[PDB]
Amino acid sequence: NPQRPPVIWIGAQECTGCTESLLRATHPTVENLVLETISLEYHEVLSAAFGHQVEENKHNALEKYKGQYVLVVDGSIPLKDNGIYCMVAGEPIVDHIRKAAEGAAAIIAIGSCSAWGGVAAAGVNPTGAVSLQEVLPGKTVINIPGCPPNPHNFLATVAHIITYGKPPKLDDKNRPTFAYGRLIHEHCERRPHFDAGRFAKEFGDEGHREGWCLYHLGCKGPETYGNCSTLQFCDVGGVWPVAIGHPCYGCNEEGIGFHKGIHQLANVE
Amino acid sequence: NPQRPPVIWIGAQECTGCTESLLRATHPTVENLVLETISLEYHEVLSAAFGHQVEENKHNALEKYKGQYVLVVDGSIPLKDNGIYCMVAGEPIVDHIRKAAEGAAAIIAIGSCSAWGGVAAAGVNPTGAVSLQEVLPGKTVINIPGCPPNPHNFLATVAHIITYGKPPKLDDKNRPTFAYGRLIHEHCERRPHFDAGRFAKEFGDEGHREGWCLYHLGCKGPETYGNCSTLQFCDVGGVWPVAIGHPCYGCNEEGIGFHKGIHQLANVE
Amino acid sequence: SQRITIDPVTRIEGHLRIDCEIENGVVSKAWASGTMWRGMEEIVKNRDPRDAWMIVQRICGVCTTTHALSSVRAAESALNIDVPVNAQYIRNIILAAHTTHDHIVHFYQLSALDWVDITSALQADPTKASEMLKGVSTWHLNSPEEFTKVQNKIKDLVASGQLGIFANGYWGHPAMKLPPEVNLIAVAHYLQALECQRDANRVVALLGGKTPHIQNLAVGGVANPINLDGLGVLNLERLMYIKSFIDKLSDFVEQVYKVDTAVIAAFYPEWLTRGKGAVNYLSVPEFPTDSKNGSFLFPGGYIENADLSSYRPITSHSDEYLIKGIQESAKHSWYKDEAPQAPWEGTTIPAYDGWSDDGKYSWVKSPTFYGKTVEVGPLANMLVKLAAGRESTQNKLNEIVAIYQKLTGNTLEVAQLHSTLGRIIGRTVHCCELQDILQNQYSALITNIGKGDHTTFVKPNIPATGEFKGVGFLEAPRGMLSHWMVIKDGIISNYQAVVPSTWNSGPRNFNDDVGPYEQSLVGTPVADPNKPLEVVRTIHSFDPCMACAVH
Amino acid sequence: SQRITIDPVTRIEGHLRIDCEIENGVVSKAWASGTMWRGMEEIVKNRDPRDAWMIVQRICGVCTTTHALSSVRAAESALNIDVPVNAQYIRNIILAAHTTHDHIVHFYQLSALDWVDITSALQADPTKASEMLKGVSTWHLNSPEEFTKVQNKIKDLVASGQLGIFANGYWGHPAMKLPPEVNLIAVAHYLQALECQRDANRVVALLGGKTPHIQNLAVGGVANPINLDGLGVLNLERLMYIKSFIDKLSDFVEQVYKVDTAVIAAFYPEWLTRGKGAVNYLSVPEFPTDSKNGSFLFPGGYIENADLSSYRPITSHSDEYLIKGIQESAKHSWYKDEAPQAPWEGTTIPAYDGWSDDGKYSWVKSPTFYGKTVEVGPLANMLVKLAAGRESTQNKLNEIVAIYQKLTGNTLEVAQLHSTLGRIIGRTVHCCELQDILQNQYSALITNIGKGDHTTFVKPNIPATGEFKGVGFLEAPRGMLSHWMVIKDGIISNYQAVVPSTWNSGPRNFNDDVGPYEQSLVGTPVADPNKPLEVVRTIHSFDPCMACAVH
Ligand code: SF4
Ligand code: SF4
Ligand code: SF4
Ligand code: SF4
Ligand code: FCO
Ligand code: FCO
Ligand code: F3S
Ligand code: F3S
Ligand SMILES: [Mg+2]
Ligand SMILES: [Mg+2]
Ligand SMILES: [Mg+2]
Ligand SMILES: [Mg+2]
Ligand SMILES: [Mg+2]
Ligand code: NI
Ligand code: NI
Repeated sequence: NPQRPPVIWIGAQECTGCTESLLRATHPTVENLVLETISLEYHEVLSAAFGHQVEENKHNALEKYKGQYVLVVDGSIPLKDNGIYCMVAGEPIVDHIRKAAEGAAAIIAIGSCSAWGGVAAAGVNPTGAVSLQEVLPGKTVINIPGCPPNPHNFLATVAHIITYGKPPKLDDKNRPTFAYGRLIHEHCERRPHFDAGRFAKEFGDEGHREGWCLYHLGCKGPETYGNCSTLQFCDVGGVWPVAIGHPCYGCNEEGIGFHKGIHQLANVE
Repeated sequence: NPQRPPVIWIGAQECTGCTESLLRATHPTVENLVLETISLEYHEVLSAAFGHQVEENKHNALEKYKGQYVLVVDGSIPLKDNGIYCMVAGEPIVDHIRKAAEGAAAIIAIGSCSAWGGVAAAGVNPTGAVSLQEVLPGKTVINIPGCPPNPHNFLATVAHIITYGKPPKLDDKNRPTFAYGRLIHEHCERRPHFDAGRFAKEFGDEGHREGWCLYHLGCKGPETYGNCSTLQFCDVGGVWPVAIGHPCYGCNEEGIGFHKGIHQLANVE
Repeated sequence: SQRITIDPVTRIEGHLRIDCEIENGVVSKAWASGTMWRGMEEIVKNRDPRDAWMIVQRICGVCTTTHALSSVRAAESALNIDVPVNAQYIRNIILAAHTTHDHIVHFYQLSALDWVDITSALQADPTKASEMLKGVSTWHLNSPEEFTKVQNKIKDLVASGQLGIFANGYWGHPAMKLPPEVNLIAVAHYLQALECQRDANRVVALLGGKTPHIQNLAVGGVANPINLDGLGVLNLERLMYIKSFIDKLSDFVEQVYKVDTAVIAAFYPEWLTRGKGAVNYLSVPEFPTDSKNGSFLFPGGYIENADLSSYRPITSHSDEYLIKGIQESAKHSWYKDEAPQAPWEGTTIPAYDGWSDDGKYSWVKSPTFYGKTVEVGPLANMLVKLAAGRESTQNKLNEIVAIYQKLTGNTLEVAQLHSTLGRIIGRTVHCCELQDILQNQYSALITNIGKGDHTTFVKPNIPATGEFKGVGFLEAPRGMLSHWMVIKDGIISNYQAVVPSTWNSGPRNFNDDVGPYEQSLVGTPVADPNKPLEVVRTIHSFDPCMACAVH
Repeated sequence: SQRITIDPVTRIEGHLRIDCEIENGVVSKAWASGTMWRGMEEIVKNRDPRDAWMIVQRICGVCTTTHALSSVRAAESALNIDVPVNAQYIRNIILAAHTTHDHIVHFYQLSALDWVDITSALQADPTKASEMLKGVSTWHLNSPEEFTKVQNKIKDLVASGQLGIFANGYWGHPAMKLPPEVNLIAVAHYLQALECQRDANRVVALLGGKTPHIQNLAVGGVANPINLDGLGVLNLERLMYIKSFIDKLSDFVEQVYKVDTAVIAAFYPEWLTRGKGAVNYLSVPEFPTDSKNGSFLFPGGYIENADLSSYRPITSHSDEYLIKGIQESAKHSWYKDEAPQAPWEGTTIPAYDGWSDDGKYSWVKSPTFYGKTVEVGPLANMLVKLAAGRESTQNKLNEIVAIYQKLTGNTLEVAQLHSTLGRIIGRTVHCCELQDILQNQYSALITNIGKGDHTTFVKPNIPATGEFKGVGFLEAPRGMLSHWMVIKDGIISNYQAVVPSTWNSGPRNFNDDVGPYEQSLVGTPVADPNKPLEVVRTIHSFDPCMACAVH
């Protein structure tokens, strides 16, 4: 019955989808994550304590595990109007995040919102939402983008920190290479169809119903880094957007997802 | 508690791997197959009865379900020396098969051995092994090749018969198009690497360790029809030979698997 | 009085603050506050109508699928598109399987620790615990051996000194009433629930392309390519795999979640007599099955002043009485325009000026239906079905009541459903009835494909001039959802989401009337004002989602 | 007096005929016959040594993996290749996980219906059945509710009139001795076993690329690319997935299969006094862990005349004493050359001439070790480990014996293990100890990758001239396996497989001595010569595989 590595999870402008990804995980399952792999010292979605009790839990953990915990943040951080678009216990979330970051052993931005602003920072950006990295300029933030990522993109990052004592290898956006090191289109099983000019033109057409390439439906695989075509989702086999019949939207990738229209064509290298 | 569709399974020169594929299935699991989906009226690997009692079961079922049962055969059928290379209850297996075929509603060759002779008919073919279609020239045999196939290539064929009352659509080798309608190389996720000239040259080399194309290791994907890259195996996600690091050997395809060396290069169309 | 704040309220989705005035240990007045805003309505504006669903689905990842489906329905409403029946079956299976996961997680992972004391579970006799369930459940994982294994996992966690999500919980609070044995039962079921919800989401994933955040919709139908004989598309093998997961849900739902709902009610009978949030209730019909966006499997309607006998049925998502009644006010919200607005003419102009008890105190708007406050969600949904005389709903409620009667000797009347426990019961009934929805729609899909209909998508045209309006309704896990889209010159000129937690959590309205959360808390006893578990019990019964409420 | 034939023997792999003379109600003499041949040794001849393993793996799909591993080890022997340690860890994990699946399916799907009466299970009291296992097992799926569900599935099958694989079983036979309750326990476990074996094969699949028939080996190591940071290769996420399945096997193995083994022994104690096949036993060491094809986790050895105290250890797969002892004869087999042949000089020339009691009656060859008949497989394996004083094996056997003691008040001595039930026990012990092999080798692999070793493959060279002889040993589920390869002028000039079921099932030998199956049956009581269940009980204990025996 050894001690487990501590984790503090703070949600900013988050839809909760990134936490929810954990409920689909199988290696580890969320119950084994929290009972065996880590000690989840703060997570407002699951914690028994509320209010003043859960704020006491955070302070006690920040002290007990100073220099030792992994800080995880989902959601963007809104800077407009002095932080008031996300207030918890009467204070701007950016202040909670900066405080928790001071004592962190490692810091992870789970999801596109915390990794690069994501949907919440799109369009006119009503709240001046920014990334975790932007609010922590002095820290190396590990970015695990996707909306939400496959949960094991996160869990295997945490396991590498635990098991081998350092972060996994990262690209120049501080994304783990095992998950984000290649364009989806450079490892997509519909590339033969692309190459042959075999394209779906509309959902339900004959090419679509033969599993042909979705480029002409707006697939963003050519300009999105990720592992969606290989790792896929939910561990049942065969399940990712393109395999189900819908183009990649680029949700991993800044300037693609939530910026380009679904049916807008990608640039191809 | 309704009546279930009867199935007669006869093994010829089989290794039992085609039956064993069922023990990996999930939709249905083998227990749900035999309790809910079908009535498995004869299968020597699982039947309680042996000897005289099991031959009683076979004769009873052939009479009771004349015109109604699905006949399944795994293994090749040896014709050399008048059938004596496979003798069950003192008689050549070819005779047992021909008798059962007389009253079958549908006939399925599961695995490369029954579909086209497979490994048992390779090389000098010591036993004069042939396919099920060869011993049943006046019958339509549905071929489900692979060594062994994904069990759902078989199970969804049987389900189509039960649910919609006819076989699934078949190609010109009587293989179901949902599983065998396309070359593996025409739906392979490593096609981008093939296209870019990014190739593993030896197991363990840098290209291999980045998941590059296995053409130069002998991948037979370019000349093998199958669903190995999409449906894959075991329903865990991401598991087929190429994904694990080894070329396709062409085990589905006559003249490829068991004929060409592992490292012999495929012709590309 | 004494003034307390609960901030953050945990075991919800999103960011909630609840304040209460307490007089002599009884809540006299409450404030609900959504404390985070993104402006998702403004973010989606000025785009192609086809793009909205991918963007607004990100309003929430707990109730994933819901905003995606409401958004396409809204565009289809505006454009006058009839969705192919195969697309409806697929949408329906996704929503029902999603909602199964959602409700299970709400009862166990979000709510159970309001009612369940893990310290007490360590004192339980696992054999006595198993014996308590004889003749009450046929679940196969209620053995003393299962319960001992669970007990040992808790023991090990407590012994580690790293309690994590369980640290500083309300163990030994005077409002914790379960015996040790029932606490252990509930913890065992909490862990088992995680497998059931995982199977529910495998259904969702196989049609949606993943979850969270499905990716198989379109304005005009779905992106799934139906071809029984096609490689790499939605063929019979894939459908069989979907069915394998559908079939795994029922036993836990019926023999565990349904049973635990009755068991909790049996030990907490005072919670049948508090937590009434409203006297008016609204639900929309759901699960369309024809070729013209109707023929719903579940009925909708409007109940006024708790009178089921005179309710108004709603059978169409184009019902003009429903559409015309809905308004929202920002009088007590941090937006500029305060008068009630119909959503097609809605604005969302931020005007944060800090907290005031009598002024603005929330990012949630205040919805009304013809000027009245209304509760939405599973209580509304159940009551409307009962008012409709839906036998399936009556029968399911009766099964919960029969277990409760066996444990207590007492029945439950409809009057007692207007309560914290009634709301929880409504949610369980919903989860149970959804399993028949799944069987029904899977069978419908297989049958329809068998007839030769493989159609899934009708390609829209969007006029490049003119101005036109649509609304997409959906009966979400937390209640009636509506997305309101105005298209002008081919692009979105207004987008307004009126979300179920908006109805329930919204602050005092234009007439200073009190909405369901705030109303529900009046009368709540608070044994310990530092640890107001009783407040959180009632709030959690509404299944708050504040990303949803505020967007 | 009379002569019977059992043909086909079912609930084995492949095609077996057993004949017996019965005198005074007891088997006096038996014949074992493999009735199918393919010529796999001839099919692989004249090919590149590197191709053999993919071809000869198809000797058997029940013991998939084994012939693939033996084949690469044989080529590596001939070529003098030292396999990378990471490749050893991967090969080991595969073999251990495969064998877990294999043994579970043998005990349940292949063997239990010799000892278990499904008709009698319908008469069981599920509560009494569950109560019987208190203090015998901690398994979490032994509740009355589980057992009732199982009983109802049996009920429904029988009621349908379509018994399928259960039709015309030996229900009510006088040699069926379990009480109704224990029948029902066994059938519940039969179904539960299928989940555990599926999990075991998920381990195999993630390293092998599929199962049946793995595709990750090479002469020189494995094809898995180790790269913790690589997309699409064997990275930390994939390793974590493997581990999640390894961890799911132990509870069923320890709390169900191990316990059931003791339960069957307790109800059938006379089966500890019959079914002795040999007085000599052979196993090879297995699971190498060094960089030089050695340092095995499991020991091997040779026992002569049942004397454990003077056994000869075997610690190397290059042991010349082991190599030089092995020969095969075809005097009573359907091949032309009859004198004992060392496998490097073996021929396989078919010479079918029909059945003769005193002549040729099988496609199985007759192996000897220095001229003696030998039993291989789990009984050999266990006895060798006991002779080696392996504490893990002692301890695991003792656990089984302690359950037997609690149930019967009697103990078990090593003398009683030379029996049908002893053989079964050896298999169970093996399966149990393999779970520690899996944990050990997973950890070893993680640790080694962490030290910066990602090597998996050493490319071979094969001289174009010269003659090179290699042998690959493997301790397979059914016993010692050996593949014998001769390379001449760059290609395979001879290939001979000597397979564990060859040892056990082979017919009378050059000196007309009787092999294990045939020996084991002498003395078998047969109550009903038309339904010789007792014969099949002893034959099943050896876990026959006739595609293996004959190839
Ligand atoms: S990344 Fe996507 S799923 Fe995660 S918080 Fe942002 S919107 Fe939600
Ligand atoms: S465009 Fe999309 S579907 Fe087509 S090959 Fe590229 S990533 Fe695959
Ligand atoms: S096809 Fe392959 S797995 Fe099936 S019987 Fe033939 S050799 Fe065995
Ligand atoms: S050669 Fe093989 S690995 Fe390469 S793209 Fe073709 S099928 Fe895929
Ligand atoms: N259910 C749900 Fe989410 C909320 N409130 C929406 O719609
Ligand atoms: N185990 C196994 Fe198969 C046999 N006999 C081999 O080797
Ligand atoms: S939309 Fe996102 S989930 Fe993958 S397929 Fe494209 S990066
Ligand atoms: S060897 Fe066979 S299993 Fe598929 S990957 Fe190639 S056809
Ligand atoms: Mg690393
Ligand atoms: Mg068809
Ligand atoms: Mg709104
Ligand atoms: Mg080298
Ligand atoms: Mg041989
Ligand atoms: Ni929500
Ligand atoms: Ni075998």
